[PDB]
Amino acid sequence: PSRLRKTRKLRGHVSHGHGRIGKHRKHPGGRGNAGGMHHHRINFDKYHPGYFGKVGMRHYHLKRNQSFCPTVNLDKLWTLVSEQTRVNAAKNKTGAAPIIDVVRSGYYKVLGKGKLPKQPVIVKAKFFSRRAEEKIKGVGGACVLVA
Amino acid sequence: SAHLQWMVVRNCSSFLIKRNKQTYSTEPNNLKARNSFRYNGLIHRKTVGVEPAADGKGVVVVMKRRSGQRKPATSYVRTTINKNARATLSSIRHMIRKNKYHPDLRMAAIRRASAILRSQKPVMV
Amino acid sequence: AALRPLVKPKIVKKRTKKFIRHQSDRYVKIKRNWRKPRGIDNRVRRRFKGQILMPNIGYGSNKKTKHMLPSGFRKFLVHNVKELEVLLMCNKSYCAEIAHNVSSKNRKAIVERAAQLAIRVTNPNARL
Amino acid sequence: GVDIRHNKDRKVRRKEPKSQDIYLRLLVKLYRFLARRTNSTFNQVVLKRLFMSRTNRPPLSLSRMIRKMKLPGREGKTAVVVGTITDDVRVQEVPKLKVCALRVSSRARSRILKAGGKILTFDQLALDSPKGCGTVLLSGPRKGREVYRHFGKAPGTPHSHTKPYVRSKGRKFERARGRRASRGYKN
Amino acid sequence: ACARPLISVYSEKGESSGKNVTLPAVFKAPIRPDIVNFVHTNLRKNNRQPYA
Amino acid sequence: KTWRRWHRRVNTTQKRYAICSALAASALPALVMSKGHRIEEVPELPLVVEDK
Amino acid sequence: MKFNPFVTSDRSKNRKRHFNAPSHIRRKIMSSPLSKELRQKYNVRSMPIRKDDEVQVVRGHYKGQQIGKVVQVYRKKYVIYIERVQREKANGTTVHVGIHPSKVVITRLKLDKDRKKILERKAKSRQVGKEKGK
Amino acid sequence: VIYNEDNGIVKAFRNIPGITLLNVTKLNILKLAPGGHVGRFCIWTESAFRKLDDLYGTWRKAASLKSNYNLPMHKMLNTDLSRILKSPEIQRALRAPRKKIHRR
RNA sequence: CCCCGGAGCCCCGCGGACGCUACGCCGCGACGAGUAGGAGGGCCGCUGCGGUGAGCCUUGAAGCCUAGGGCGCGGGCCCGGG
RNA sequence: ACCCACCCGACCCGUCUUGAAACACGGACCAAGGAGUCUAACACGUGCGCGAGUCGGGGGCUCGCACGAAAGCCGCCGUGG
RNA sequence: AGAGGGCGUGAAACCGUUAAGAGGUAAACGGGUGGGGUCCGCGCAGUCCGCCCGGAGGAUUCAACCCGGCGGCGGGUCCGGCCGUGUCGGCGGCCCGGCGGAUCUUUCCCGCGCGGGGGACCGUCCCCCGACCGGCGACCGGCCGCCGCCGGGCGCAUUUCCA
Ligand SMILES: [Mg+2]
Ligand SMILES: [Mg+2]
Ligand SMILES: [Mg+2]
Ligand SMILES: [Mg+2]
Ligand SMILES: [Mg+2]
Ligand SMILES: [Mg+2]
Ligand SMILES: [Mg+2]
Ligand SMILES: [Mg+2]
Ligand SMILES: [Mg+2]
Ligand SMILES: [Mg+2]
Ligand SMILES: [Mg+2]
Ligand SMILES: [Mg+2]
Ligand SMILES: [Mg+2]
Ligand SMILES: [Mg+2]
Ligand SMILES: [Mg+2]
Ligand SMILES: [Mg+2]
Ligand SMILES: [Mg+2]
Ligand SMILES: [Mg+2]
Ligand SMILES: [Mg+2]
Ligand SMILES: [Mg+2]
Ligand SMILES: [Mg+2]
Ligand SMILES: [Mg+2]
Repeated sequence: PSRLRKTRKLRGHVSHGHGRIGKHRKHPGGRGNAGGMHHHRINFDKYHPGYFGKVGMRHYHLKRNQSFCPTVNLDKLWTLVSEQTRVNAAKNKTGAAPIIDVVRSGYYKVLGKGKLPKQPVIVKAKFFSRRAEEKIKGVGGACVLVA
Repeated sequence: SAHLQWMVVRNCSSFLIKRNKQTYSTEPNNLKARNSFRYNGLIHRKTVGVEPAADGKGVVVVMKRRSGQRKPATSYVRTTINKNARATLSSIRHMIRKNKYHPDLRMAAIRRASAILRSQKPVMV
Repeated sequence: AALRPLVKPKIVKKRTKKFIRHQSDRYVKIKRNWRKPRGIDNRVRRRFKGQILMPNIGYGSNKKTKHMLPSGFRKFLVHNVKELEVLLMCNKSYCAEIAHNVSSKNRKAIVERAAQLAIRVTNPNARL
Repeated sequence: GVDIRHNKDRKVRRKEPKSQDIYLRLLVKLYRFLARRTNSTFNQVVLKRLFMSRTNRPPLSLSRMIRKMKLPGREGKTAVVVGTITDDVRVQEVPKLKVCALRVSSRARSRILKAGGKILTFDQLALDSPKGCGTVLLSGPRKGREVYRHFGKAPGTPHSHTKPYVRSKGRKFERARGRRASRGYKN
Repeated sequence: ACARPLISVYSEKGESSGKNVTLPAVFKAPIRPDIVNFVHTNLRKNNRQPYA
Repeated sequence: KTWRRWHRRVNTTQKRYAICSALAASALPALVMSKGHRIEEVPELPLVVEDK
Repeated sequence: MKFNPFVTSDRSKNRKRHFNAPSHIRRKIMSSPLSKELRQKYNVRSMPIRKDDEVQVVRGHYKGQQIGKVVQVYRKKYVIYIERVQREKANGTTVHVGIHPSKVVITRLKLDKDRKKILERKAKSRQVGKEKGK
Repeated sequence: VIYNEDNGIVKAFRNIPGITLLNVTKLNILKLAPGGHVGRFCIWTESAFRKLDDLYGTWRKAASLKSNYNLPMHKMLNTDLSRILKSPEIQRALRAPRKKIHRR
């Protein structure tokens, strides 16, 4: 809507909201990101630290297929499995201990953030965190690897 | 309900009329013709309307029935008063008074009724 | 006799002349419609002595007498006969105004219907 | 001539909601009347928080609602939130609740109605308690948005923990001169 | 759930017969003309041919 | 230019919400007369007719 | 409405196809309705007009009940010249005032074999259409 | 006019000026609310008025023809605020007004 | 030691506008300069589109002129004559 | 509101400027055209829907396209952001 | 042709003529007035009326009050029935209902350890009478109170119109 833009309220105003002394010239300070080390140095220091320089090694043919490792926490662990599986828990005089296949749900590594409810599980994942394994063995579960 | 459809109707109704600083409303059963929440007959559960008769003599009074919503054919009932005009004002006053039928429209309907009474006579020489 | 309004206040007006535009006396392309001076050195803009005056908010008429005719009514532009019953409950304070594009065939019907409904028309004797 | 500094003569607070939504305007009308008639401050706070914007009424989470309502003393109490009630999937048990809100999501609504609680609206809350008795007025995390992580003290500055506006994070987009002691200076 | 009345089914000449269907909750869905105007004026731009 | 952003896509839930509000205000004859439809002899405003 | 996407239905394009039509299409555009007796006798709604057809003038300043023979059909200006539909100039000479054939009804046709087979084809098409509508 | 199946209703309400035909599963916002104004006079059929419940459902039932869609919820249920404010449960707690106009 | 379908009152806890487009109406108090600039309201103006006015019109549309009647602080607008 | 008469005031508009009526610049007069737009990336604020989810991109199924190159839908309702 | 072969309407700048006014501080402008003109609104007095009441002139009917019919509002012990929500009862529909499940069973069947259809289980949507709380504006049929309309009895101290 050009009906509601600013160029309608500036009809009659001479400098069109861009100043009388210093006019709206074409490119007063260069085009784009001009002047990195010079005359924009204070801006590039107090608003973009680390912008200049080399750091770290170079991995030439990188692909995300090798480094794809999606992570799930123990705080959201019963969310991947339907609710009647944990309704039918702490019953049957057995220690039922359901299996939560994490790779089936779409994650590889199980991390150890959050509180886990007191129910034994069999967590099948490709990778585990040590804190996650400590929480699972403290509840009374079992960490099973899978490839 | 009523306030909901008033919030809808209050600015984008077909009977609304701006043009030179007064906002009126031209629907039937809107006596005093205001675009107000008191004077709107389409929305409310109880509705008093005052109109001139089709024959030219008398005043028809329109009462909303309450017996059915979603049914505009049987939503209103029309009566015709053609009497000696004091009984007309008294009859419409008793309609809006004794039936407890929304007494805010009472004196304004008396105004519109007696203005139609002065309308249905020879006006000049 | 004519149609009298409900109340007849004394309409006071703070200024009855037109705010003409600067140098419209000098130039023909400069119309009489007001444009605010926006120059760095303008006599009218910085309000020197004895010039044209700028329209401020202080010239505002009273809210009881704003948009009021000298007869005591307020205009309402009316196109047809169905728009005359709009002013049926407002005839003591508002008056009908027949539009320019309305033909002379139904203008007589509008005038006689407003005469029946006791509504003042500011231009009944126009076309005939 | 009088020397009033006219910079702060106009208070910039909200008088009406900027939205044009008619249900919210009817709730605004009802709490306008309750604010300028009832002597309670609950209706004024509810009206002031119905005035606010969507980024100014934050979504309140179900586990924080359970946390703030299992405080001692507030048994038989209702929880009035002037924003939205969102479900947390990482809470297991949920007690009986009495939640008043503008909008509750479908999963949180199903969880409360399965636990056996009651979910009222604001007109039902005004019919239940017009002065606001038996209420606890809650609000979600105001600084919880990602937009507040970029505010405050500027980056490229010592003792500052501000996230800079980076189009894509990684190794070579930052963490160089300005962040390394080896490349000139760090902060 | 809100109240749902019982709407009759008319024949080919008026004269409502004995068939009566309960009113859906679609007719009791809430009214927001700001959303209706938003969706209308944004879907109305889609059958609009370019000019240059 | 031809590459102006001519077209607007709305959320599917917003389009369904607006069409449910339109179906809900297809009832309520105070909203139908304020649209401008002459209604004065319509026997029932959710006008449901036969399958013939 | 029209559903065929090959039919024009455009303002300037239909005005172009009207005012730049060739002569055999101008003959079909300049068709005139028949009288009620001829419609009852032939079951033909309208026909293109010929050099020597008999014409009553239906609308215009020259409206009347006089059956006038066509002088000649002038298809450039989309007009016809009739015998008694004329007018005196300043110099006393009479010039036939043209009438558009849409304001023209035929009372008698000038029948030849081509017109007979055209009317038989149109009556057969009306019979097929009435049988399809029946 | 809202039709369910095509058996001649689209051919019938076709040259009558003003009538827009809509299928039940193919309802159009631009024809159910033309010009942005929400109300519209609609003529339903029996197999359309019964199929609306199979399109959108009630609040306690899914759409049953769509995959994942429930009906929306009201921000406020009882919108009759006149009845709400004249109910005794609020006016018992309301105070006395101050409507004496104290002029200068 | 009685009810106000009426004690009859400067107040009617019995329903409760003439005053209520609640985005409305009303009552006090203070203030009112302005370039560059910023924000808000336009029932100020142009063009085209979706709705709407059972809108206007050869018994005269748009445009144009006006020593006429006016309204709005103003942008401009409504009539009268040709 | 048209013209004339009197009293007081009253230097020609825009711009560069600390300063313009300037012996600073542009400018006979009038009619029409005429200068902050469009795409993308963002940032903040606001309006709406859903909510630890959200979005359907792209594609496919329905109507032969008057209205349409619209709309509706998807074990693709999530490959992917 | 007040459309006359570059002709639809025909503005401004500019020019001619007529009428009016003025003229030695270039012309022009703002504020305040005064005078002269072109038109507008009255007016052979415009005192404009809108109510209530009193009096002298007229007058058709009806109101006051009853009878018959129709329509409407409000409602009780909730009168009887549908309808409708919150709980309880038959877990009754569950097979004389579909769907979904990362709950079991290959005690089963079919196409060859798999897929579908069966069998239980859970969640989501329904049937019958009875009670309570809000009978809830989602509807009727009787009963009572009130209001309006039509046709008669209502002859004139009542009733209403012109001056
Ligand atoms: Mg400025
Ligand atoms: Mg400049
Ligand atoms: Mg600027
Ligand atoms: Mg600059
Ligand atoms: Mg200066
Ligand atoms: Mg200041
Ligand atoms: Mg300030
Ligand atoms: Mg310079
Ligand atoms: Mg400067
Ligand atoms: Mg200098
Ligand atoms: Mg200067
Ligand atoms: Mg000098
Ligand atoms: Mg220079
Ligand atoms: Mg020069
Ligand atoms: Mg121009
Ligand atoms: Mg920025
Ligand atoms: Mg935002
Ligand atoms: Mg990315
Ligand atoms: Mg001409
Ligand atoms: Mg032409
Ligand atoms: Mg022409
Ligand atoms: Mg010419």
